[PDB]
Amino acid sequence: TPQGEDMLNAIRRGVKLKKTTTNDRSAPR
Amino acid sequence: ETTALVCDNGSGLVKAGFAGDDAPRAVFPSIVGRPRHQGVMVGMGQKDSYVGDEAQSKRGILTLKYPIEHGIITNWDDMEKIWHHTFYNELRVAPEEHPTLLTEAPLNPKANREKMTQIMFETFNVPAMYVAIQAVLSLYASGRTTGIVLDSGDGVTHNVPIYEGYALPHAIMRLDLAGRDLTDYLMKILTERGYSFVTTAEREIVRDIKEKLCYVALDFENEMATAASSSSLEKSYELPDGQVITIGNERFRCPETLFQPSFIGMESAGIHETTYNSIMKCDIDIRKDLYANNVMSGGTTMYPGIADRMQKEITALAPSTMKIKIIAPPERKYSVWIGGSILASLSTFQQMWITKQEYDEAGPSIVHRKC
Amino acid sequence: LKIAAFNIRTFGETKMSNATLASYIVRIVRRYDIVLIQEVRDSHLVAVGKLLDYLNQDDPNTYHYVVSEPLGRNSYKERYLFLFRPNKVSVLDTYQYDDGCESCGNDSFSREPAVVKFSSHSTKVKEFAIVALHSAPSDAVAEINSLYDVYLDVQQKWHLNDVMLMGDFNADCSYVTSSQWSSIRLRTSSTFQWLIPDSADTTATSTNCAYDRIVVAGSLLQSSVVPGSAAPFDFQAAYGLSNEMALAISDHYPVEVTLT
Ligand SMILES: *[C@@H]1O[C@H](CO)[C@@H](O[C@@H]2O[C@H](CO)[C@@H](O[C@@H]3O[C@H](CO)[C@@H](O)[C@H](O)[C@@H]3O)[C@H](O)[C@H]2NC(C)=O)[C@H](O)[C@H]1NC(C)=O
Ligand SMILES: Nc1ncnc2c1ncn2[C@@H]1O[C@H](COP(=O)(O)OP(=O)(O)OP(=O)(O)O)[C@@H](O)[C@H]1O
Ligand SMILES: [Ca+2]
Ligand SMILES: [Ca+2]
Ligand SMILES: [Mg+2]
Repeated sequence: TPQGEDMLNAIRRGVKLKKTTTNDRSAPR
Repeated sequence: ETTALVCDNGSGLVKAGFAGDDAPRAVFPSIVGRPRHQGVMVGMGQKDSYVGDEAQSKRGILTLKYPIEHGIITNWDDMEKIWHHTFYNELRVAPEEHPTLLTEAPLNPKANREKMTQIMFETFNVPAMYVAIQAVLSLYASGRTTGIVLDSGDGVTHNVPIYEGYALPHAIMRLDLAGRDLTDYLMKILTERGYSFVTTAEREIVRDIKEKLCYVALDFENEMATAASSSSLEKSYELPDGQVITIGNERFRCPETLFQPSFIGMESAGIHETTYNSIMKCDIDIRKDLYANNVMSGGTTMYPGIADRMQKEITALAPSTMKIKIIAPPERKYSVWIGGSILASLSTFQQMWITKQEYDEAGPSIVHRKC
Repeated sequence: LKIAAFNIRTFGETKMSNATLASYIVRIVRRYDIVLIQEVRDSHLVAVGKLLDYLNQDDPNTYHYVVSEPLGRNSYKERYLFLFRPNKVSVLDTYQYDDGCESCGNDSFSREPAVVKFSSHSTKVKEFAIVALHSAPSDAVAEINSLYDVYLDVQQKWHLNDVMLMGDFNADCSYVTSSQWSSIRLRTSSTFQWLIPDSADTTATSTNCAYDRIVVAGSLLQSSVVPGSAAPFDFQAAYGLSNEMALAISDHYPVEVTLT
């Protein structure tokens, strides 16, 4: 893995994404 | 200011957004439509083609193409269209201005992975890109780097085991069955009871029955008995014309097909079996981690009480005293996207991207290595 | 050059699936080089799409179309549909009446009228427009009166005086009494000739009502009209139908006019 173990730890320890609304258009008309 | 892009494209839905949001900016059907007849909408000039969500909304005067089959890209000239629309109309960005992380089916023929790259760098002139395997990202979304994932979207269902962040190719399981199928049967069986599901709007009503009324039975027999004796785990759903109708055992017969492909006549093992089959096909040492790390993702993994059945299924096939743990995060509708956004936003990953120069001086193959 | 306007009760997938009912619609549509079809209840354009399939299954360009998004103030919605023969006429420009803003269309029109700049080399009028209306029965007086503002707009945008205005206006019986004609600038004004008379029966039912209308302004377009060619099209008799059959095609007759 190209710079992997480190990156592997960043994922397990976690990250906090922020709020965007979404126009999910998978409602069936 | 100069933000990365995240684009998870599926059999039925595209999930597109920015790297760092929680939070796809756009979810729209993955269809390209072309006018069957010559003419215009009012105020508007001639249209060559309709992409994504106007494609479905004007279906009837179009011929549609679904460019992604069973998870894999099979029509390249329609898929460019789908990406262009994604870039310029949906996000409203310039591609050359954004690094872009794309997602990919499990067991993606190497050849495809290369097309995606050439098109992004060439048609779209992107500065940086990366391809990640869908299951692998939804696994990150949960906060692990080892585990078993069950992808179940619109056209395909996958069992993908992961160790160290490595997908383990040789042991993947692939059931050629998903939502679209599930919907179909639920149509067939409702039309059996004496119902009309002919119109496009009607054949789309059935789809919301699935998403609102359907659960999985933990025990199927009891559940069949419960519906035949107590006769009151029936719910109701208001069709468009005032007409409401009652729904009974049909509610949980539908999802059950996943465990019994035999309902649509498929000589494939159900999903509990294919998940077991997957595990006892891995390295013996790491299997412990795998039982205690089942992560659920995909549209068709949203049925109230599916995890529970999985929880109480594998117990039967697992060694008698094994630690079966099943994780189905509420946001798992877009678990795959969520993980891509995570990956592409983290200042440590910044190196793993593919450069412009790097594609030019190496080739379309740079992606087998760095991804 | 025959022009027609035709309200087709709940025209949709159910109607087009039925083959008897579809042959007749096609038989009626094929009569015209420009037909406005109203009461299009087709959420995904499948009925529309099915019809054009029938009209263009031999020669690909027998007809081309203009269609609207679904309109209505509230949740009940329908579209206007224009079919024309490209080899006799062409479309220069189309638009939708917006009352002068984004969300003003519904400030006077439940179904925002569609406007079409047709180009006709066969007739005395070279370029003229058609305005389509299917009014709200409970508000026919105002809506029809409002077509006058729409005519002023068509002059302002396209600098055109020659305008056909038509559709199911609900312009009779319960919905527009004699005393109310004076409240409608479209009727009291000298600019407009009303081609379908008041004594006309434009309904397939046992009511005698002049609901569906055809109105013309501008010398060139007025002069082009073949006298006595404006009239309702009684398909029941024309096709020798039973009432029940005629009824299940629609509850209105097309209104037609011929131009030279
Ligand atoms: C398509 O639409 C037409 C027109 O509405 C439908 O035909 C009509 O409906 C049924 C067809 O079975 C007929 O009822 C019959 O009445 C006669 C009385 O003489 C009786 O002998 C039969 O046993 C039956 O009860 C009706 O007459 C017929 N035609 C009308 C009203 O003009 C047709 O069913 C629709 N369906 C299709 C073909 O998709
Ligand atoms: N609440 C719900 N209950 C059941 N099924 C659902 C629910 N919400 C969405 N789905 C199903 O999920 C499917 C879409 O999932 P998804 O978008 O992940 O598939 P995809 O990624 O487009 O295609 P694939 O993943 O198969 O390549 C649809 O079949 C839809 O019915
Ligand atoms: Ca997918
Ligand atoms: Ca009558
Ligand atoms: Mg009268």
